[PDB]
Amino acid sequence: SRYTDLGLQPLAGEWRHGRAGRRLKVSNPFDGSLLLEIEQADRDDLDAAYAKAAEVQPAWAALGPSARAAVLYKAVEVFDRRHEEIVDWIIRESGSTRLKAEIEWGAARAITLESASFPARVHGRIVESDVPGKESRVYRSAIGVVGVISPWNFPLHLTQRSIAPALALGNAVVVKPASDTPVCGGLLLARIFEEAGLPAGLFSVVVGPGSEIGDAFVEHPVPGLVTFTGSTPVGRNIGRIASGGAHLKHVALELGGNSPFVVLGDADLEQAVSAAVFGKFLHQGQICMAINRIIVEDSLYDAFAARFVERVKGLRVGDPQRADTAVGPIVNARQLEGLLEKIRLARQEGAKPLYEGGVDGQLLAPHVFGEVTATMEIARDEIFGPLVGLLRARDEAHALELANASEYGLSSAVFSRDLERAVRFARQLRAGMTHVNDIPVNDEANAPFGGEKNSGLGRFNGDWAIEEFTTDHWISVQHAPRQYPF
Amino acid sequence: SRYTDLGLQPLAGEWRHGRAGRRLKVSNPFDGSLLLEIEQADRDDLDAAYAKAAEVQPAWAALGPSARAAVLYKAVEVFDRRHEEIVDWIIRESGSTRLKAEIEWGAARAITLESASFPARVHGRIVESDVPGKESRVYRSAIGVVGVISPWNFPLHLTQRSIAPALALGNAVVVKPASDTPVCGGLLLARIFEEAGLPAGLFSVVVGPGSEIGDAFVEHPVPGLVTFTGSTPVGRNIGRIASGGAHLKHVALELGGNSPFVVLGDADLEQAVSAAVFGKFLHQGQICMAINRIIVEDSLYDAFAARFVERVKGLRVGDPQRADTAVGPIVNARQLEGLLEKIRLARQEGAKPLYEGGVDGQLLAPHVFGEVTATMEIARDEIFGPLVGLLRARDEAHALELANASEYGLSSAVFSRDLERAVRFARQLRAGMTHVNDIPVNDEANAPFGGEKNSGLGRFNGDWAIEEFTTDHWISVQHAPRQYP
Ligand SMILES: NC(=O)c1ccc[n+]([C@@H]2O[C@H](COP(=O)([O-])OP(=O)(O)OC[C@H]3O[C@@H](n4cnc5c(N)ncnc54)[C@H](OP(=O)(O)O)[C@@H]3O)[C@@H](O)[C@H]2O)c1
Ligand SMILES: NC(=O)c1ccc[n+]([C@@H]2O[C@H](COP(=O)([O-])OP(=O)(O)OC[C@H]3O[C@@H](n4cnc5c(N)ncnc54)[C@H](OP(=O)(O)O)[C@@H]3O)[C@@H](O)[C@H]2O)c1
Repeated sequence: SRYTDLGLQPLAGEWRHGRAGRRLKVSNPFDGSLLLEIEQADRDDLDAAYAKAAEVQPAWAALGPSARAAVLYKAVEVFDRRHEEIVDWIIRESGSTRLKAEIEWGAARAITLESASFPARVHGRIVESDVPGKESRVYRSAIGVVGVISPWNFPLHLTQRSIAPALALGNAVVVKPASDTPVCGGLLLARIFEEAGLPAGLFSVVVGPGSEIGDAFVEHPVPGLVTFTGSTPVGRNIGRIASGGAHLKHVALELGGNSPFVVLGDADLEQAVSAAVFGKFLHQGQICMAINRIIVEDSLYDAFAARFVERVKGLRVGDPQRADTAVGPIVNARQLEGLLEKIRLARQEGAKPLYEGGVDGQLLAPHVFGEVTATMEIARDEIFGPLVGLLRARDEAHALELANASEYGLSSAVFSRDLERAVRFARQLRAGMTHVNDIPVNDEANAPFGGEKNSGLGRFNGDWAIEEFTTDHWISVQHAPRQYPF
Repeated sequence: SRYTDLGLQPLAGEWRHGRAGRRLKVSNPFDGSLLLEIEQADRDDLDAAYAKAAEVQPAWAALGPSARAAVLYKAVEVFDRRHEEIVDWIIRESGSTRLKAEIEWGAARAITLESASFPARVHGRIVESDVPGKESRVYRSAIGVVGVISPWNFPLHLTQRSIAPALALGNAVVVKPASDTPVCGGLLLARIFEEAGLPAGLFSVVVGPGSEIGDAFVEHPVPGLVTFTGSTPVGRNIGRIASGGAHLKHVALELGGNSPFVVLGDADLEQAVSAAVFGKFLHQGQICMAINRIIVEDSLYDAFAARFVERVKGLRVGDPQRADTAVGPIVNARQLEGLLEKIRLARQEGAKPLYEGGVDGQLLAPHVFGEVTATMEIARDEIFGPLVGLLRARDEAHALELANASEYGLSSAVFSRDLERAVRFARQLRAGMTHVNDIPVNDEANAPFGGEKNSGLGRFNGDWAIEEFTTDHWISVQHAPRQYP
């Protein structure tokens, strides 16, 4: 029995329509078929969602660790039971290929399972003090209410990466998902957590335009933390509100980044090309960790830029429901326009085209470019699409200066048969994550996930998640009269 | 022999005059006498300090932990050798009581000593991976260049609390001190670290008007991290630039907090009143931790008030250089004017005046108001002064609502003889730190230090300092080829 009545949004403990009087139509990117229609959430709905989350969170925190962990374990069972249902929703709503939808399902399933162990793992500290009679204590407790903003690209995994740890550690959450993917934005995650036995009021979804309710979501005096994943222009506005607005709160910001792919002269050129193809065209380039630009040492550029285009030509563009589809449709119209503008600017700027696939409706084929410079737009800005530019490098020093020439280092990759040469290069990269002899699209559950420069505030996953979604309360207890100088 | 030529600032590896063309006069708040004159730094000076710091930092980080720790240990020796000179500087520049200046010297010494252990403690992680043939490495490294903005109230301690951990962990630091206290704002510390053997260009001090160069200081692309301790309006502007600016960097914020001091009915009255007097009137009230609200259960309220007022009358407002003096001059006239307005506003609000002390030049005697309510400005806003309001609570539950009814919660105190009830109450407090049967003003090098709500972003000291001033880099190495679908 598949979930029905998806349009109703969990709001302050009950499933009801929003009161904005405005409707959001959720459509399939591939064919345009309407999937459902949602009565959008109000500013009063948001205040109610937060207030109820505050009211029922202490009861959730007061539950013992096994009780909260049981909900997370039960959530894993549902993930298995509704596996095709979950994957099919990812495909139809976000326009993900079937094979990406399976990868996203497994990533979200893994962080849920990983989060289940967190109630047993978190602990406080007992500290020795010089003051006679003074005992110093630190309690580790849940923040309270976590507001979570979710992007369209990987809407399920990226929402679940915040709320699954946050809920396990005794927080309550309010999710504001992307308007293009409100269902895989935690509307379904809310349904899954309800099935898992999550008490009502701890998980609320507010569906509305981030340009209209977003400021109120981050400004709100209730949430102690706001996590975000998306664009740098919006992440900047979110940070400026949360760190400069009326009510201050922490922020975890994962801005998009500009993953460089560095192929040094002594690289295994087959491995490099295969990694470059998969690490670019998984999800049609719509990944924050997708490689943005490929930088090959000159003594190997032509070999790479030739085997690269060979294999790019062999990627099947088409219907995402098929397991053999590599490239599916682009998520919406404006995003497709922005990538066609980028292709036109790459010609305007002199980049030699090596392959122009077509554009068939919402299906945009790969568009490879070579002889690219660091100042070209296709190299400097983040492309959430099947666009790639190839950059020629002389010395490895030039590979390193080219790779660091981006303002946001999130992830990166460097290829060389000499592992020590590759690690020293990777230590020189101003990015939070580098993968040697592998793709930059990686996210293991015990591994720190976050950015540096203009793409990152904070770290997720594992012990980094336990620290992110809790707070430390220093409590000193004086067991004897302290003598004061006046 | 004592430090001379203290107006020269360390910019880009050289001690030189600022290029701004405006001269800054540093004057004793108590008498108005001039300590020294500084040629202020312009934006070109700021660019040079950041650029040199980024240039010399990798060689500093490349050095072993013992070498960097050795500089921290030698700096502790300078702290002991120049102890009286440091305390004298704090008294004259900042208007501090000698007793507070000794406290600040001790706290700054401890942070410097504690940081010396940090280079040995930093470590990376090796993590198991499901992907076959893949080894996952997490490298902990220095951030790079750290920008530090220091307030005037505890300039030497609050600068060193960021400076000493960052330097020990391999970072380079650029410090913008409060214009009222540039010498104890890091000019003194830069001399101390130079004497300790810190290489040139690793530590720069930029002295300029906050309205003139402050935005450029936070805006700059070089610093990986910016730390601020000070007022909430300025912290909001710093947070708005760093989180929202063209170049994005982490910010650690310490913003002034209305700190609740709660006296429950069973509390030992002598201890509470003594803690309230010392907690409030240490350094004339100009502490982030200092009490802003005293909340007492109604049963004990009237008894607490009389003891507090009677004790406050005892405190001597006087020349800060004397050991016996408890209340000293307000740091500057602009600070004094606002406190006088807050006093007058509190009468307009309808608070009963329990004690009204004189104002004589910069010295402002204690002012105590009673029957305060939460909506009043004296309770609502933090006051960096010898001003306190007393609030009446019907029961323990009402006291909890009063204590938590604050936009910002840095520190708190709860007094009750029953420790379980006090700790239970303490957990409910919306603060980073709570002290049970003790003053709210407490800083411990091992203990975490920071604020909640509109009072703080980030934590300081101990393992928190190690996390704050280092960045983790996840590097995964493929030893066997991995298949791609
Ligand atoms: N993971 C990543 O790094 C990542 C992810 C997605 C996109 N991007 C980049 O961003 C671009 C796409 O931009 P976009 O138009 O889709 O927006 P976006 O920044 O991708 O939006 C992400 C989320 O933020 C919301 N949002 C938008 N304005 C907001 C505001 N003022 N306050 C709060 N939330 C707000 C959106 O909700 P509404 O839809 O209701 O506004 C959405 O749920 C692409 O160029 C791509 O490269 C990066
Ligand atoms: N300052 C505090 O620690 C504090 C704490 C609690 C309450 N208050 C309240 O706030 C008032 C006093 O505040 P204040 O203005 O004297 O202290 P402040 O300016 O907040 O001092 C903090 C530091 O920030 C600098 N600064 C100012 N504008 C800046 C900017 N745009 N960017 C970067 N740095 C900037 C200041 O340098 P300059 O000195 O060169 O301007 C100073 O070194 C009083 O009403 C008091 O009750 C203050």
